[PDB]
Amino acid sequence: SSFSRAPQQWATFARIWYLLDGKMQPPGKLAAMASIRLQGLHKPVYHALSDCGDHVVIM
Amino acid sequence: MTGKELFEMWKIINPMGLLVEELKKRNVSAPESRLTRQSGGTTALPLYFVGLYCD
Amino acid sequence: TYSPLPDDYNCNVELALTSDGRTIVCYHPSVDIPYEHTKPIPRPDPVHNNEETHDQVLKTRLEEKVEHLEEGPMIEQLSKMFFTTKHRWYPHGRYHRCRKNLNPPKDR
Amino acid sequence: TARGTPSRFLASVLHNGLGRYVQQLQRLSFSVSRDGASSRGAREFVEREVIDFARRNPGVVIYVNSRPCCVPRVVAEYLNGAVREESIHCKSVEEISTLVQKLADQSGLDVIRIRKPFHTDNPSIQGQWHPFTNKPTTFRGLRPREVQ
Amino acid sequence: RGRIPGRQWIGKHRRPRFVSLRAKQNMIRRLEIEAENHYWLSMPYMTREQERGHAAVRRREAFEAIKAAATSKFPPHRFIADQLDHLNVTKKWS
Amino acid sequence: GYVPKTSLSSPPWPEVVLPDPVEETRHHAEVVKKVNEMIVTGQYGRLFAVVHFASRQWKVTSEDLILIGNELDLACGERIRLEKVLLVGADNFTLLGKPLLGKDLVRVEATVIEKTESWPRIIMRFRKRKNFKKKRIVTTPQTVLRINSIEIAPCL
Amino acid sequence: LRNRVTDRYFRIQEVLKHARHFRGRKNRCYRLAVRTVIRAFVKCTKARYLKKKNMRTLWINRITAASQEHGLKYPALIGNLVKCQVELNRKVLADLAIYEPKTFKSLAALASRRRHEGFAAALGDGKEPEGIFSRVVQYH
Ligand SMILES: [Mg+2]
Repeated sequence: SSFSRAPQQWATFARIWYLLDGKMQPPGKLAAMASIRLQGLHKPVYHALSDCGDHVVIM
Repeated sequence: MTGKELFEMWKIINPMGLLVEELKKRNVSAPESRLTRQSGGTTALPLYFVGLYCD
Repeated sequence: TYSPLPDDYNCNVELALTSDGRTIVCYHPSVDIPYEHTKPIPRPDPVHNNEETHDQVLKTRLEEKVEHLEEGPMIEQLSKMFFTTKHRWYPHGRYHRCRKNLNPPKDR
Repeated sequence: TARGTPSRFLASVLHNGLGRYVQQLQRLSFSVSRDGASSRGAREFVEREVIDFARRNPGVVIYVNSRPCCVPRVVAEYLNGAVREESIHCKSVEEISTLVQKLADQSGLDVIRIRKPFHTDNPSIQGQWHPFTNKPTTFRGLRPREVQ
Repeated sequence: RGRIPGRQWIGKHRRPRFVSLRAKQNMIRRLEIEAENHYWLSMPYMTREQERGHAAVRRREAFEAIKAAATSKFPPHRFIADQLDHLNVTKKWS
Repeated sequence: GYVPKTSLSSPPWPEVVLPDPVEETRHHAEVVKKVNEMIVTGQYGRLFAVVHFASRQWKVTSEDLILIGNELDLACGERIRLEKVLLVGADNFTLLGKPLLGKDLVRVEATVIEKTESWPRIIMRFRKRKNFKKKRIVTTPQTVLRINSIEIAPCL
Repeated sequence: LRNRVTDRYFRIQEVLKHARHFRGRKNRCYRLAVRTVIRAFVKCTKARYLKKKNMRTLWINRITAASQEHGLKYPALIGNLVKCQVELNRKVLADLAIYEPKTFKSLAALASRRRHEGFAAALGDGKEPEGIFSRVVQYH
């Protein structure tokens, strides 16, 4: 690490873009993964005040 | 000195030049920067990761 | 052979139990990103300010980017820039403005 | 309530236990009455216990003013500048001894909501979490749906 | 649209409830604990004629202690020293 | 006992084959010799520890603070060996206890700084239409510890 | 008027100083500030149990996130970690998940290996070895 403070916090709280295919999937099983990664629940730095959301791109 | 990073006390200006001078002393050739991880180049809040490779 | 987790990301664990039996030992050196998993840095060198007559006309051209919008289109532009909605970029009253900490505590 | 009072983070004043421990109390200013029943416990405290208290922890300077007052007080001054004034009006000898001992123990920071009772100054060692921890790299760093 | 006539949990027409798997498994484990209690109560040790007076002395001593604590109830003592050291209220510097 | 391949013939999870226990015991001996040599030659730095103390568990490093909510009958300035260290860890190796590590491996030292009360915490009850209104103000005692050193020994 | 009350303003201030930060006429008038300060103190007293519950639910969410990064579910991690006799509570597990991810990968590898040992013990009833990262340490 050792990661000077503002680069470190930028690295921790950054946004990530995700791609998820459709093509013979049920919409609910796509919606579950999209809901988890839109809320940011897949991160251990999660908190509902922290706005730790990610982008989800479904094709 | 507890809880403070190094360059919060030294406050250098050009770290890459000091780094290539330091590697000039240690007989390691020259660090080339290669792009390692990135997440969103087109937006207004990117994130990059540059790693410095020596040989 | 058998490893309980994939050993390509973050770390490489070996789990060991002591001969006494009373303490579990985990050895985990970090794994680097090797050289062939990196693309080189793009080098943007865009230069189209040179016209042959003057030389400091390009320095004149350097400040040619200014725009004025009213509150509506500016809010729509910020909303499509940062992927939020419109309700952030409106102001607040005096009451909500003047009861906010300007000297907040600081851990670390 | 905690929204109605200020709050601070848990902190040492000048990194006490790291090097040498220093007594964070500077002064105790006593104001007791010669005549007057309200200062009877403090009168007996000045009789018997303030001499042993002054010998016990010598970093503190103790003053006894002996002033006509309807309410006796003790003013405790700390190293960081704070001033804590407490009234010893109609108390026992044991209560005043407990009060000056508790003033001798604590440090001069505010007694407000103390907000996350731990102060790691380098909390991570193996490296703090970022979303590219626990993620594998791919050959030449290609993104999904790439061509070359 | 799905309306039950008033106060769904009492009366003639009620909102129906159904038994989950949670409820059956909970009731089953409680029934197993109760069957084990039925077992361990089934073999006594002293057969009701050998216990006839085996604890009479301890019970009589316990009730005699209760009775002795009950009948020994009386005002507390009163002393000269308390009445005289109330005069310490107006102690000045001596 | 043969079933041809269908969707439900075999279990969906991949078949795991745990190793032979003799070679695994020799491998455990090799790894603990590696980690013991790393300790004895001094290849660590800024190790942390998880410590059980005053009914809580404190993820603790050197030079920090912990504040516990009870007196300790200890004058300030006195040093303390916090026992019950149930995880120690440097970079590149950790050691787990079962549940507690040995007393000879890890040794956590701690100094007491400050013995204070708390800010006044309000306790109030209320029941409507019953004329019920109680109120208390409670300041519990507190103690501040400062974790000086987390040493480690090669007895393993 | 024999002995009518003089220090009424200090009682009004004693109630109003906990209501300076309210909204509306509750920060000024005593008849309204009393009811809102009473409800505020009852909420402050009842909030401690909700604080402890919400903090443990937050720890459960963070541990579920980190373990699902490692391909493990939360019940598998907690159960098979307690079956190796390591008694780490949810607070230090979430703090290890955020700040020490190598130690969390070591713990997830331990929980997955004890899970696999339990599965092979279920197929074999033991016979021989009852695993390795089983065999609890016995205290007397
Ligand atoms: Mg109805």
